[PDB]
Amino acid sequence: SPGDGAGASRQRKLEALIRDPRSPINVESLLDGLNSLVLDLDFPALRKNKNIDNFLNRYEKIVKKIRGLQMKAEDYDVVKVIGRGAFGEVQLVRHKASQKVYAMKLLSKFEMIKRSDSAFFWEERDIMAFANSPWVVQLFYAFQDDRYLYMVMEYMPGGDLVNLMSNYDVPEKWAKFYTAEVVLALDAIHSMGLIHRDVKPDNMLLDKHGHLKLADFGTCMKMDETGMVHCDTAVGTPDYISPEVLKSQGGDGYYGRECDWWSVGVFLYEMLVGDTPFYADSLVGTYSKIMDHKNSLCFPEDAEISKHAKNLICAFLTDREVRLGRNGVEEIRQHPFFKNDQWHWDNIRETAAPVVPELSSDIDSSNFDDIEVETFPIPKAFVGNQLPFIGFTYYR
Ligand SMILES: Cc1[nH]ncc1-c1cc2nc(CN3CCCC3)[nH]c(=O)c2s1
Repeated sequence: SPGDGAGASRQRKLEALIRDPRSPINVESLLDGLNSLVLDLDFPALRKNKNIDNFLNRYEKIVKKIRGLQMKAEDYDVVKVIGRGAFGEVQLVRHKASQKVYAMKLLSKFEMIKRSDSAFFWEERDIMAFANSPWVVQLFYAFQDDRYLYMVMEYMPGGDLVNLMSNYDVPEKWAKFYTAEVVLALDAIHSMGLIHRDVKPDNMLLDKHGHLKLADFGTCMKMDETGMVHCDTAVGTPDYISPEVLKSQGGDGYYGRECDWWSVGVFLYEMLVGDTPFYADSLVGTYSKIMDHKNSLCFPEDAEISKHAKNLICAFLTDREVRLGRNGVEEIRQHPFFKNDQWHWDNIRETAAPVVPELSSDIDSSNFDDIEVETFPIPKAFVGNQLPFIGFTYYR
């Protein structure tokens, strides 16, 4: 009992689209689509529409069954909360079936909608899923329920560079290492056509062996064909943010990847001096000092810093037009600050890190400080609060 052939040449084009993992219409995305449509229609008021009631009668049963079968939060044991953003918490979890340990980031759907900002998490997902770089925290799974986005990542038990800097006086030998690793990480992000915009020590995590990976790509943007972005997109606390990005908040200015090299300058200063170069008691105080960097930047005479370290910091902390890294990473790598006997640029990540964490087990979270509501209103009309999250689901 065979079919008469037609729509075979479409079935091949479609199976190709569906099987591409970086395609908007893979199978997980089409399932997200049906799940989201049911969540946004199943309210008592909307169901007085016959079209909606008929559709939900036909699909609500099979959609609850599917939700049972696909990856969910209940599949993980929460060992401990190791971070709490405004977005949601980061949890040290163990997958029940495999007994493997991960970090799981929760993003509140309600918080992203309520504060008009529900598109930043796409680049985070895509960088961590597809970077395939030793310098980028790896995404294994992304899934969602009606309340949360979940991202399951490799656990980084070394903690962040904030925690390191507050536990050690960092000598130049160490500062060389971490600065070099940050420069290679950012070069990897830039090579994928992205600028970070808010590089800080909180975004720099250490792995089991004490080597650096970038996490938190919430602020990342694709460069256009010219290597620039022309936007006014909002950033948070200004301590590590470049003048050109701070100015762009006032309305569309232009910046490129050299804004990330500014941040390396601030980082290197903080490591060697013990405070950020434009620290003030208020946000507006820090903003003011950053815009006035030509005057406001000065090293304490009591900090005592090599000629080469001071030269590199000052080469980063200038206007974008003349900033070190404007002409590519090559001129950064050949800066004399990075001359050393311990590592080369080609092999740094397989040399001994300055701080190798002492871990007792696979759930040791001693390099993280301790840590111990909210909904969508029931709509009267279709508003599609689940529509922005169609295509988030991803399985390695
Ligand atoms: C993948 C991983 N393994 N072990 C820990 C982590 C992460 C920790 C974390 N923490 C934050 C919080 N933000 C940092 C800058 C402002 C708040 N954000 C993230 O994406 C991750 S990933």
